[PDB]
Amino acid sequence: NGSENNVLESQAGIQKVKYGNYAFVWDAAVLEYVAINDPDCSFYTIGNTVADRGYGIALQHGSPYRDVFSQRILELQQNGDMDILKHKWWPKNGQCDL
Amino acid sequence: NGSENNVLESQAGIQKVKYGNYAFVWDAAVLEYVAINDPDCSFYTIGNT
Repeated sequence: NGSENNVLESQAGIQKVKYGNYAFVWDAAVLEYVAINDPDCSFYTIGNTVADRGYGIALQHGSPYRDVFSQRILELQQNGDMDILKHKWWPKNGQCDL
Repeated sequence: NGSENNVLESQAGIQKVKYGNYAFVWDAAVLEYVAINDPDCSFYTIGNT
């Protein structure tokens, strides 16, 4: 019934993988936030072309400002400004080949 | 069903080639202009006749 192999926390997966014979399935952005910072460079990761989903801001149901933030987000992404702010936390000039 | 390798944008493809472990298939004249103009010139290219 799902109780056999699963875990309740990110640490319970990550450290069980680091110290046990296990693999943990999770959000790739989080796994890369682990793997870039891990001092051993011990982790590597594998993935698939996920589509049609993303992280987004939410507003009150029917809020009139819903378009303004969406437009500014589109501007920031299209300019690469959003990707420059992303590089603050997920740099591509990494030290470990993940 | 093509989900395991492909990408949605050529810019993501080219950067995945630069920093990842991948080979990107595209118009040879464009990839040659990139391979000339990359500031590190880290790329090389091949193509069919």
